[PDB]
Amino acid sequence: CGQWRGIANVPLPGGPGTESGSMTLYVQMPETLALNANSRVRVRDVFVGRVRKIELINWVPTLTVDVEPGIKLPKNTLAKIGQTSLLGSQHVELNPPEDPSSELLRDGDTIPLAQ
Amino acid sequence: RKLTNTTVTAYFPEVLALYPGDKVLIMGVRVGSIDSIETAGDKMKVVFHFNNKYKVPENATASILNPSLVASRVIQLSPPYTGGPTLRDGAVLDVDRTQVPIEYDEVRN
Amino acid sequence: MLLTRFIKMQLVIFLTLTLVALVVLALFYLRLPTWAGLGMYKLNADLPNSGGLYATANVTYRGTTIGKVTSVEPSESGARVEMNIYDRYKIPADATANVHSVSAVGEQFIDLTSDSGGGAYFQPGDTITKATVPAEVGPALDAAEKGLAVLPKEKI
Amino acid sequence: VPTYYGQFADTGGLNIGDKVRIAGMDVGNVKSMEIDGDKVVIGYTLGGRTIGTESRAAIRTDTILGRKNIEIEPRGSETLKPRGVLPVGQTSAPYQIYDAFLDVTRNAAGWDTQAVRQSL
Amino acid sequence: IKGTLFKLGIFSLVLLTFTALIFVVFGQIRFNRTTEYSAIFKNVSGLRDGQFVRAAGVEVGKVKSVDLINGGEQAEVKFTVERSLPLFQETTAAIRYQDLIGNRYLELKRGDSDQILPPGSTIPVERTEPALDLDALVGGFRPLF
Amino acid sequence: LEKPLATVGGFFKMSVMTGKALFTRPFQWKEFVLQSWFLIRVAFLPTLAVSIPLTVLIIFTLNILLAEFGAADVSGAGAALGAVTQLGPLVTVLVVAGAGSTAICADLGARTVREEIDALEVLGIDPIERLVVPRVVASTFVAFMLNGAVITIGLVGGFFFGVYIQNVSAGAYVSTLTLLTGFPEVLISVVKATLFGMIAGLVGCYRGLTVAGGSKGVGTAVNETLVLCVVALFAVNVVLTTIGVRFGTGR
Amino acid sequence: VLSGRAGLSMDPGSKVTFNGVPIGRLASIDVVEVDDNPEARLTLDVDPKYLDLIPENANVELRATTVFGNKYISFLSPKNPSAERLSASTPIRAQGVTTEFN
Amino acid sequence: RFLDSMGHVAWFVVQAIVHVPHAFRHYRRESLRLVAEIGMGTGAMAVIGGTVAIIGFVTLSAGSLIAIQGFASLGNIGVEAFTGFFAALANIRVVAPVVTGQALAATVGAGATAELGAMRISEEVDALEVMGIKSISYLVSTRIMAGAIVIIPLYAMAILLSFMSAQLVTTIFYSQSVGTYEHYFHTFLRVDDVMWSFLEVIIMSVIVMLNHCYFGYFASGGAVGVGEAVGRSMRTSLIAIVLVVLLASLALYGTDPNFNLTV
Repeated sequence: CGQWRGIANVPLPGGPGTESGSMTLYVQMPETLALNANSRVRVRDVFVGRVRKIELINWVPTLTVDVEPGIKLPKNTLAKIGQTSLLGSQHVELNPPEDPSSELLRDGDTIPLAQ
Repeated sequence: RKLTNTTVTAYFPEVLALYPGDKVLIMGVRVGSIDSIETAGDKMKVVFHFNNKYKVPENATASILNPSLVASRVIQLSPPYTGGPTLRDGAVLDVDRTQVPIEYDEVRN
Repeated sequence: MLLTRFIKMQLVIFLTLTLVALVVLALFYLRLPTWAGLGMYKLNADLPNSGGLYATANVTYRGTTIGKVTSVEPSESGARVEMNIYDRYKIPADATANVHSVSAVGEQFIDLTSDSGGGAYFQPGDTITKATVPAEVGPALDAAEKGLAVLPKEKI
Repeated sequence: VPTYYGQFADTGGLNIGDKVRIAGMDVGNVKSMEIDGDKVVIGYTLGGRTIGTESRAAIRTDTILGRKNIEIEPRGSETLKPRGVLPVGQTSAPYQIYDAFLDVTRNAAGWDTQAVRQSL
Repeated sequence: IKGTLFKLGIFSLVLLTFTALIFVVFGQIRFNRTTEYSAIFKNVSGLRDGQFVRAAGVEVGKVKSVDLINGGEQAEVKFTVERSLPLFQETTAAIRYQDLIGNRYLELKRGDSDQILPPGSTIPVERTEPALDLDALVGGFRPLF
Repeated sequence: LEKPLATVGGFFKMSVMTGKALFTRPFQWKEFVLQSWFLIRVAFLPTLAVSIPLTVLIIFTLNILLAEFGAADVSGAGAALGAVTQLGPLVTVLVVAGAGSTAICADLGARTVREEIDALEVLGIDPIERLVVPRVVASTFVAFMLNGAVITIGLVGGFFFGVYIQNVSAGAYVSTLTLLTGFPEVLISVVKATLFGMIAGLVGCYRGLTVAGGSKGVGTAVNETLVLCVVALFAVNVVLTTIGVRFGTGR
Repeated sequence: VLSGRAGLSMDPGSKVTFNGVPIGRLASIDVVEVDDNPEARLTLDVDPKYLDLIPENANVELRATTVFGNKYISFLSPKNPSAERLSASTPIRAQGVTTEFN
Repeated sequence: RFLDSMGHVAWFVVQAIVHVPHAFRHYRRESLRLVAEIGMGTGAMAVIGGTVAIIGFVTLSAGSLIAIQGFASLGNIGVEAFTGFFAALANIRVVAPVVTGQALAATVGAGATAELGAMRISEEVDALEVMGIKSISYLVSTRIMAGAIVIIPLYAMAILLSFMSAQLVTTIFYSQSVGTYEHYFHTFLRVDDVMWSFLEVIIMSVIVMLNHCYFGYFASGGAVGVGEAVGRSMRTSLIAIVLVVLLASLALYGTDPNFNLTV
């Protein structure tokens, strides 16, 4: 009731990131470009996740992202909010950098504002 | 509907997405419609009509326009009437005084 | 039995209404002679690439429709297009089959272009070998991105 | 509500019911478009607001799909009475997107591109 | 009739709950305590009432009203911002496209200063900017072409 | 033309007397409750059984056409639009005229042929206030609630079908519902539902009170009730649709 | 079909074409960790009528239809086609994916 | 109970179907009378045109609704020349079959249910059985044959009037050009869709006639019970028509949507 943000911002069931073993990440974006929850998280342009909450903490938007199990992401992954099509939706790309690191993003890890 | 308006024949090099019954405009205001479109040699002969209330200069230039991305193409008589000789009934417009839209294929090419 | 001549009037008026409705729907609304191919001869064309052309797409002569595409099927050298054209339209034998797109959302079609606009005419069952296809959007976007990304912005 | 008027050289694809806005916010609609000789008289309403006799009316493209609307910039201290007509010299027509595509494509189609590359 | 009364009451309660949920979903009704701010724009470019106010892209309020000021020269926009979100002295505002159809929204950037803007203030036109204004862009290509 | 005009005048007079009794004489809570529950129980399961496959069919058609168009991210938008402006009111029209209007006409015809109307009349009781008014109010209430339920169930079923069958995006569905739908659409839907319920109740009651008795009177009365309700509700729906699209959300 | 990236507006149901003519449809897209690097793997359900027509050396491009539309998988005949014809056991690769508007 | 009820309706439909050749070879005059009655209505509804007029009005209303809402929404977005094509894909696919089915259900099905219930109450079914005449073959099979004969002209008129209403509303009330509407309509309409819709409608009409004749043949409770029979038959007809159209559209266009715009 108090946190009601509309029918677009309610976490929906099904799809990638909802099955058991899906990992949860926090992405501190500078600006979300009017992104909605239940948007697609894409690794290599493949729909492999869903963004759960877009809460704003201390005036920096932090996204809660659920990604399906079996995807390895280096701790220095680059997160980037982009547009899927001109007359269409938006998405969050999680692409590895040009120098991926050995350590991997675990459950509960955070992608800082620098990335 | 005959003899209540003025009918003009115009020859074009290409008539794409223009159909009989499409609107004729003056300065963006509907003044008539298009009667028929038939091939004449290497040209396309389009017979249209505009209401006899309005007057059109004898040296008018009928240009086919595509108003937006998806719309109905219209024949617009570009120079609005300010006096002088007027476009009489049964006049023929050749290719030298007609225009066509740019087309999307030409833009891509 | 029966034949009250009031039921007969209903039967005949219903039959007349049925015939009128069926004829009007088949001629002026569905165009059954065009769908079947009445008064139309078959033509063929060879394309280096389909260009997105599909079946039932219009066949045009300088933009005015004179037929419909019946089938588009892949081949070894490109695509083979079979179309039906009304017998009242005679096209020159030196024409080209240009695949075109009406707008930026779609609606492909094929235009038969003849600069001469005269001479020998194609016969039914023939094939047009000279064809062209528009530049694809993907190559144009790639070319734009490459040609813009190479410019040294710091030097600008 | 009172109906005001304006003089335009071309409707620019404007339709009845298209918005009329001042400083970006909607104030009225378009009611009529009549051919009066060399000009097009476009009637509109301002929703009870007052604009000066020196206001500027501009037909403009709002969206890429082809929606047009009128923008008003009020000027002057005199008040325009109802059924007032703005001068043709205080009104302007838009540059159509299809005009832009026509211009750029017809100009680029005549270029001798090899000569341009050689010159650069 | 007691059982019939109970059954009718329950069924009507559920179906009116569905009808009210329809109204809440398609009327953009929010139930959060807000604060009323104001901002001055040289041009709002199609901003309406009820459109969203987003702080760094995250929705935090709704637009209350827009009204002309300075004789139609400027437009003052009165909007709402979530009470938990404090604006600041350098907190700037902008009007951003939502899609290519014509829907807009208000966008608030925090700025740099830590001086809290008191509630009910006004953001001056010095740090407010309009949207794309597509007609200006299309007409600017004319001299080049 | 004289006989249809006289019947229309009689219907208008009966509706006027119904309104006068509604706004003047005390309301019947018991009969209103009973008729509301009866109309709910006779037109609740058919309502869902007609709405769910119809909305699934419309969502399937919309999704395939949009996917061929290429713009399948706006599948929610149209999904909401029709479901608020046409599917809700039209499913209400069908299942009300078929079930509730016919049930009311049959019940009042049964009371008429059994001389219960005359039994009421000899005790000085006006039939209209005691019977017709609660029936019409119940019909309007039921039509309103059923329209709301139809819209909600249709939207949810369309979402589930599209996402779990045609592999459309859930976010592109739930975030585009409000793109072409707002307060004008839900308001015109509510107005349509209330008017349809009122008209259906009025026609059902009027035909039930003027049943011809005999052996085929009640069946003919119910058939004519259904046909009149269908035609009148479709005409009213067309008029209200024009009025509602005049105050459209996109404009 | 293996590629570096799948491409935006490429979802199951996207047409697969040979010489521009549709011959099938895309079935699924997955992410495969090839040499410690994610790559897009596309599963195409194609009618086996046209398999005899497509050479093994066909070029695969994840081109785009229009500016607004979605992408499609295109197969093209190379300059020197191989006499062998492709099947379910022949691994294939995508020459390039068209650049996104981003 | 439930299984026995299903067996009862299964026996009724089997008995009605198997007696169609007997009715065709022995009850030609009854079939012609029923065809005239269905095509020109009966009772007080036969003076306004009967089933033809009701079908026409309801289909005109549906086509008007499609054209109005489509043109409004597409003009608000901006791409309003597609309305024509859109209208076609609204009529053939989902609107015209279902609406024509519901109107046919109402008119013809309720009339048949009322007639059969009246005969059951008036003991004319018993009168038929007394003369050694197959009651079900004489009534239900003849009704089914008349309905199958009459559905095709009715649905053709319904399709024609829906198309005409959509075209007139778009190109006269909204003043769109007739050329653009006709081009998009005749370009994005497939006659295959119309033929498969006709088959859907024939199947739906046979099912509706079976259901209504079943409800009218086993009526009980005097003249009061005929009304309840009509109501139940109408509810069942609604459900059956919607289910039939849904299943047929799912089967026909499940894999090939039979529509192409882009490359």
